Amino acid sequence: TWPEPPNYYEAPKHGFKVTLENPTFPIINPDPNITDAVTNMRSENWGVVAGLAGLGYVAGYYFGAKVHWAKPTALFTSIFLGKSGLLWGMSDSAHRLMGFKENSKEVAANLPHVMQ
Amino acid sequence: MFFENSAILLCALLSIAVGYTKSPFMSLMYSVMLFINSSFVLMMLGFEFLALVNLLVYVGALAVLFLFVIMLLEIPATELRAYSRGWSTLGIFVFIINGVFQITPSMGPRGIITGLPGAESITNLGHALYLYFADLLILNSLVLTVALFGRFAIAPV
Amino acid sequence: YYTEGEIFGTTFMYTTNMMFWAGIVGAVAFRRNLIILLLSAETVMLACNMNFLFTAAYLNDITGAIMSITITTIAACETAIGLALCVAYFHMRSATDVEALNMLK
Amino acid sequence: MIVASILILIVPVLLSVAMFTLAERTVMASMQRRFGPQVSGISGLLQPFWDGLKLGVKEPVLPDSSSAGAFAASPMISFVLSQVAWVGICISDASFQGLVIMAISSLAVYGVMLAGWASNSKYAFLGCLRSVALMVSYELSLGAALLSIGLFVTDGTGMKCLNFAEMPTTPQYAMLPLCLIFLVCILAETKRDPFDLPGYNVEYSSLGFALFFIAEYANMAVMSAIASIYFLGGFSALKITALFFAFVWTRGTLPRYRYDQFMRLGWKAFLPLTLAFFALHASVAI
Amino acid sequence: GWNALPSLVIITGIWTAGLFALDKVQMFRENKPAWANNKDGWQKALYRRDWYLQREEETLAMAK
Amino acid sequence: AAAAAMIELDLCFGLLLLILFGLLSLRNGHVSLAHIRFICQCWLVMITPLEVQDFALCILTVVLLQSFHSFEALLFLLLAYIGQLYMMHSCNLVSFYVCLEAQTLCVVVLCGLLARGASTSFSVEAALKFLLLSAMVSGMALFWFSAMYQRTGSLDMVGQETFWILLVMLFKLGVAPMHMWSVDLYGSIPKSLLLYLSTAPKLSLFTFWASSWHHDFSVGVFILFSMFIGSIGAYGQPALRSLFAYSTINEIGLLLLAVETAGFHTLYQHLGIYIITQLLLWNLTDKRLFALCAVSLAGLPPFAGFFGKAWIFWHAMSVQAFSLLAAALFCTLLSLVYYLRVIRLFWTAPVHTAASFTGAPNQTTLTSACAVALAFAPVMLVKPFVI
Amino acid sequence: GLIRNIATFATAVVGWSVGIPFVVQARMNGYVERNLATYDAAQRQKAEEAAIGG
Amino acid sequence: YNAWSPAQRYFVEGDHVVTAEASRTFQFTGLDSGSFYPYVIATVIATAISTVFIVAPLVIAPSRVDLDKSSAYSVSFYLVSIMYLLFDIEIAYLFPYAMTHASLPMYWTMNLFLAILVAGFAYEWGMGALEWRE
Amino acid sequence: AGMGLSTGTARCYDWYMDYLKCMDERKEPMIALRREHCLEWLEDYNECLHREKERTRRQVIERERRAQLAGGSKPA
Ligand SMILES: CCCCCCCCCCCCCCCCCC(=O)O[C@@H](COC(=O)CCCCCCCCCCCCCCC)COP(=O)(O)OC[C@H](O)CO
Ligand SMILES: COC1=C(OC)C(=O)C(C/C=C(\C)CC/C=C(\C)CC/C=C(\C)CC/C=C(\C)CCC=C(C)C)=C(C)C1=O
Repeated sequence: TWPEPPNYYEAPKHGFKVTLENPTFPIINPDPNITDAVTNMRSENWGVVAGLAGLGYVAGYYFGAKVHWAKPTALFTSIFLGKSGLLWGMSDSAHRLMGFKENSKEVAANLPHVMQ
Repeated sequence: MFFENSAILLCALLSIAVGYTKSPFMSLMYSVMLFINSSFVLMMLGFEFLALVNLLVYVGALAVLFLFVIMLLEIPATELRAYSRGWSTLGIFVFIINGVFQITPSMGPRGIITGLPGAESITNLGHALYLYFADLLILNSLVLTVALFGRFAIAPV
Repeated sequence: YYTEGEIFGTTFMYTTNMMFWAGIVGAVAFRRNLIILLLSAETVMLACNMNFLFTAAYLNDITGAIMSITITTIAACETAIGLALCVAYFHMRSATDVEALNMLK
Repeated sequence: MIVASILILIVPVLLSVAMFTLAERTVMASMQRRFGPQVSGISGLLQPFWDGLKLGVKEPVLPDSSSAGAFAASPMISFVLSQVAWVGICISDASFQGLVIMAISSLAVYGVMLAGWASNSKYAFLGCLRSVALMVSYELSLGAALLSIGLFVTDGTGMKCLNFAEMPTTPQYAMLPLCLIFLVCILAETKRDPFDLPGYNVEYSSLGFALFFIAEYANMAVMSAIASIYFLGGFSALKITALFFAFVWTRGTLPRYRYDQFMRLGWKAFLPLTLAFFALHASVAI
Repeated sequence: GWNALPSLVIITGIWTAGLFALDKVQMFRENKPAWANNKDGWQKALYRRDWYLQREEETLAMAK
Repeated sequence: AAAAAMIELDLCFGLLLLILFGLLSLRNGHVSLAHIRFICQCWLVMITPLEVQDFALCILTVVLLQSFHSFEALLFLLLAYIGQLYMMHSCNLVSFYVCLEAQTLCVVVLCGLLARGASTSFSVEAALKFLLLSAMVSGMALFWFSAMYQRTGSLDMVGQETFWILLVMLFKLGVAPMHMWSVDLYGSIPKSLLLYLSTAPKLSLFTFWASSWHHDFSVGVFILFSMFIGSIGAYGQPALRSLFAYSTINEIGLLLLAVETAGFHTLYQHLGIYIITQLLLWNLTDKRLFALCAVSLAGLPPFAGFFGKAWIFWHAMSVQAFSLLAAALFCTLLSLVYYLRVIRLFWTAPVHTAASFTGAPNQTTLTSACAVALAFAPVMLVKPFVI
Repeated sequence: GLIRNIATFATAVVGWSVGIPFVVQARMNGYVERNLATYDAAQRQKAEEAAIGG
Repeated sequence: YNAWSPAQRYFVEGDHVVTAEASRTFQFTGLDSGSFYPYVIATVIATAISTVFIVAPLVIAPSRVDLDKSSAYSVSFYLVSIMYLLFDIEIAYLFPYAMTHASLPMYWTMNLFLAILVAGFAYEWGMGALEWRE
Repeated sequence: AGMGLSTGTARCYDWYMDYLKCMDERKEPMIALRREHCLEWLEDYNECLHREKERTRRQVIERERRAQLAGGSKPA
C-alpha cells in the first residue's frame, strides 16, 4: 500500500548469469579481482595460452600468405586465440579461488598466515 | 471519463483507417495520428518515458523513412485499378469475425479486467536493463548491427 | 455490476484486439502495396507493445517494459530492411511492371 | 486556470517573435554601417506589425494542382509544435522535460516534408529533402548532448531527472566544448548561417507564410531557452537576448557551407565528439 | 548602433513582464513556489494523501 | 561475480576485433578473405559449449562457411549463428522471440545481398515475400505471448496459448500448409543459402523443442498435410528446385511424426543423416553422385537414409500410431517415383564435368567425397547409438 | 472536396466514439450474466455434494 | 479522470469529496502531479489560432482568378534516414543508463554496448560511406 | 523476470513462490501428477492475479440489491 522509500544510490549486487551452486571446496576468496585471478593461475593454463598463440601464429601465417599479408595476419590470429585462452585460464583460476573447483594447491599458497 | 475512453477507442479506428484509404500519403498520416494517440494512451497507464520513446522512434524516425520512400516511389495510380478493383470480401469477413466479434480473444475465458495505472521508475528500468537483462541488451545491439551492415550492403548502386 | 476501472480495462483489451486484427488483415484485404503492408505490420507491433505495457502496469512487473523496448528495436530494424528491399525491387522491375510494388493485384 | 496560463504564455511569445525579427534586421544593419527599419513607426517600432497586417490582407494563393489539406496543414503543424514546445518549457513539471522538448522538436520535421510533398514545384521537392537531412543529422548530436547533460542532474530526493527546476543555477564550466557544439547544433536546426543553403515555402503566401516564420523564430527562442537552462545556469530575459544577438552576429560575419560539407561535419565531427564526451562524462560520474 | 538598442531593450522588457505575469498566475493556481519541482512516487503519494485529507477536514468541518 | 560469463565477453571481444581486422584487410584491396574465414571459424569454435547438439551446430557452421566469400556475408552468418546457438538455451519466450527475429533478419539480408545475374530480382522478390510472411507470424507470437503473460503473471510456457506458439514453430520449419515461403525461396535464391537454410535452423529449433517445450495438443493434421502435399508436389513439379522443396516438406513431415510419438532419438538420427545428405546435395559438381543422394533420400535399404526412416517407423509402430504411420508408408511409396526420376536424369546419361580455368580446381571435392561415405555409417547406425 | 472530407472524418470519429461503447457494454453484460449462471451452477453442485456426501 | 473507489480516495467517505474532485482546479501539487495535461490544451488552443490565421485572408483580401497564378514557379537520404533511425534507438537505450546512479558493472556493460555501436559506425566510416560525394 | 516495476518484486510474486515451493516439495515422477496436489496454492495465486471470486461475490450482492429494489419498493 504505502511503498518502500526508494534508495536511489544503492544498486543491487547482481551478475546477469547466476551459478545456482554452493561451492563444494574451501573458499579462499568469494570475489577475486583480475590481479587475484592472474596471480594464482596454474602453469597448465599458461601452457595452453602459449600453445594457442603459437598455433594462431602459424595458421595466420599460412592464411595471410595467400594475399601476401602473412605477418600481420599471423600477429592478429595469435593475439585472437591467445586472449581466448587467457580468458579461459583466468576463469579457471577464479573458480578455484571461489571454491567451485578443487583448490588444494591454491589453499596452501594464498593464505601465508593461514597456511596450516 | 468520456474523453479518455474515446481516445482509447480512436486507436482501433485509425488502425482500420490506415488500410481503408487509397492514398499512400493518407495511410502514413493515419499511422502518424495513431502513434501520437497511442503515446498519449500509454501515458494513461503511468508510463512517461516509454511513451516518449514511442513518439521519438516511430513518428520521429521511421515515418520519415516511410514518407521518403512513398514520395520517391509513388506515381499516382489510385485511379489505375486501386479504385477500379475494390477489395476482398473474404478478408473483410475474416476481420469482422476475428476483430469485431472476437471469437478468439486474448483474455480467453475472462471477459472483464480492471485497468490499473502504473508508476514507471526509470531507476528500476536502468537496473533491469543493465544488470538483470544484460545479455538481451547485447543481443539487441547485435540485431542493430545486423540492420546497419545489412542496409549498407543492400543499398542500390 | 461493474466499475469504471473495469470499463476502462475491458475497453483497452477490446481496442487492442481489434487493432491486432486490423493490422494483420486490413491492408491485405484492401489490396494495398508493400509499403502499406509494412505500415500495417507496424500497427501489429504497436498493438502487442500496448498489451505488454498494460500488463506490466497491471501486474507491477518489469518484463513488459523490457519486451516493449525489444519490440521497438526489432520492428524498426525489420521495417528499414524491408523498405530498402522494396526500393531495390522497384528499381529492378519498373521497366516491365509499372505496378511493381503491388503483389495483391 | 490552465487555459488562462497558456494564453498568458502565448502573448509574449508572439510579441517577442515580432521584436526578434525587427531586432535581427536592425542589428544586421548596424554591423553593415547602415540603419535598418526606422521610418515605419517611431524608431521603426511598427514594422513587424505592418508586415503581419500586410500579409493579412494579402491574397492567399491556393494552387489548383496540389493537395489542399496537406498544403494548409504544414505551417499549422509548424506553428502548433512551436507553441506546444514553449508550453513544455514553462507550464510543465515533468520528470523528463528535456526529453519531452527533444521529442517535440523531432516532430518539427513534418512541416518541411509536408510542404515538400504538397506543392508541385521541382526544386521544392529537391530542397525539402536537403533541409530534412540537415535537421535529422544534427538531432543526434543534440540527443547525445542531452545524454551528457543528464548524467549530473539530480533532485533533492536523489532521483535523476531532466526537470528544469532541478538544474543548477551556475554555468557549467566543465562542458564548454559541448556548449559550443550545442550552439552550432541550434544554428543547424533553425537552418541559419552557415547552414542556410536549403526554399520549401516557395509556394506559400500571406498568413501561411507568416505562420512559417513565426514558427521558425519561436523555435529559435525555444532552443535559446534550452541552451540557457542547460549551460548558462538558468532561463532569463537577458540570456535570451544575448544568445539571439550572438546568432545574428554569426549570421552577419560568415558564409555558408555546401550540402555535403555540413553533412560531413555533422556525421564525422559533431556526433563522434558528443559520443566521446558522453563516455568521458560517464567515466567521471562513477 | 543606436537604432538597434530599442528593439533589444523591448525584447528584454517583454520577457520580463510576461514571465512576471505568468509567475503570478501560476502562483495563484498552485499556492506554493515549488510546484515545478520533480516529484517521484513517494512525493506524489504524499500530495494525493494531503489533498484527500484536506477534503475530509472540509467535510467534517461542515457538521458542527 | 562475472567470472562465470567469460565466454560471453569473449564472444563480444572477438566480434569487436574481427570487424576491425576485416576493415584493415579491405583497405589493402584484398579480393579474397580466407584469413577472415579462418578467424570466423576459430570464433565459432571458441564460443560453443561442450554439449553434443551445440558442437553439432558448430561443426556444421564451420563446414558451411567455406561456401561464402564476402566479409558482410560472413558477419551475417556469425550473427545468425548467435541466434541459432542461444535459441537452444532459451527457457522463455523473450529470448525465443529475439533469437528467431535475429535469424529472420539475417536470412532476409543474405537473400538480398548474394544474388547475381538475371536471377537478382527473383531472389529479392522471394526475400520480400518471406519478410512479409515472417512479420505476421512474429506478430502472432508476440500477441499470444502477451496473452499468456497476462493470464499467468509469469514466464511459464503453460496453458492454451501454447497452441499458437506451436504454430509459430511449425511456420519456421516450413510445415505444410504454411510451406509456400520455402517453396518460393527454393526457386530463386542461390545454392549456398539453400544449403544453409535446409540444415542449421531445423537443428536449432528442434533442439529447443527437445530441451524446453511441452504442449497439450497434437500436430497430426500438419503431419498429414506435410507428407501428402510434399510427396504429390514433388511428383508433379518438373523444376528440380521445386522437387527438392517439396521433398523437404515430406521429410519435415516425417520428423514431425518422430516428434509426435515422442522418442527424439529417431528424430536426431534422421536429422543427422538428412543434414549430411544436404551437405552432399548442394555442393555437387559430378552429377553421378546425384544418384547416391536419390537412393539415400528414397530410403533404399543399404544406405543410411533407410536407417533414418526405419527407426522413425519402428518407434511409431511401438506406441501404435497406426493411421499416421500408414499415411507415412503411402507417401514413402510415392517418393520413390521422383527419386527414380532423379536417377534417370543424372545417372543414365553421358558424363560431362567441366574443368576449372581460373584456378580453384573442383574446390569442394573433399567434402562431397567425404559425405558420400554415408554407405559406411550404417554399421554404426544399427547399434543402440543415437540414444 | 476538403470540407466534405473534414466533415466525413468528424462524423466517423463521433459515430465511433458513441457507437462502440454500446458494443463493449453489451459484451460486458453478457459476461456478467454467464458468470452469474456459473456461480449458481457451482452452488447447486455444492449443495448436491453436501446432500449425498454427508 | 476522477477516482472511482473508496481505496483510491484514501478511505474518505461522503459526497463532498466526489463533487470536489470532479470540479477541481488543475494543480501540480494536488491530484495532478506530472500530468502532461497542459500539452493537450496547448495543442487545441494553438490549432484554433492557426486555423483563424488560415481562414481570415479568404474574407478580407482581394482575389483574381488566373490560370498562371495557380501553376508551378539520390540514395544519400536513405543512408541518413536509416542511420538516424538506428542511432536514435541506441540513444533511447542509453537514456535509462544516464538516469540511474550506475555502479561499475553497469558502466562496463554500457561501454560494451557503446563499443558495438562505434565499431559498426567505424566500419561504415572506413568503407567511405560517410563521404557524401553521391 | 519477477522484478517489480516500481517495487522490488511484483505484487503476486510471493504467491507464485508458494506455488513453486509446493511443486518443489512433491515427489511424484510427473509434473502433471505433482500439479494435482498443489491446486490450492495455484488457486490462491490466480485469486491474487485477477480477483475473479471477489468480483463474483460483488456481482452476487449487486444482483440481490437490484432484486430488493424492483420487487420491493415498499412505501412508509
Ligand atoms: C584484445 C582483447 C584482449 C582481452 C583480454 C585482456 C583484457 C582483460 C579482460 C577484461 C577484464 C577481465 C574480465 C572480467 C573481469 C571480471 C572479474 C571481476 O570481478 O571484476 C570486476 C567485475 O566488474 C566488471 O567489470 C564486470 C564486467 C561486466 C560485463 C557485462 C557484459 C558481459 C557480456 C554480456 C554479453 C551478452 C551475450 C551476447 C550474446 C547473446 C570487479 O572486481 P571485484 O569484484 O574484485 O571489484 C569489486 C568492485 O566493488 C566492483 O565490483
Ligand atoms: C531578414 O529577416 C526577415 C525576414 O526574412 C526571413 C522577413 O521575412 C521579415 C518579414 C516577415 C514578418 C515580420 C512576418 C512574421 C511575423 C509576424 C506575422 C508578427 C507576429 C505578431 C503578432 C501575432 C502580434 C501582432 C498582433 C497584434 C498586436 C494584434 C492586433 C489587434 C488589434 C489592434 C485589435 C522580417 C521582418 C525579417 O527580418
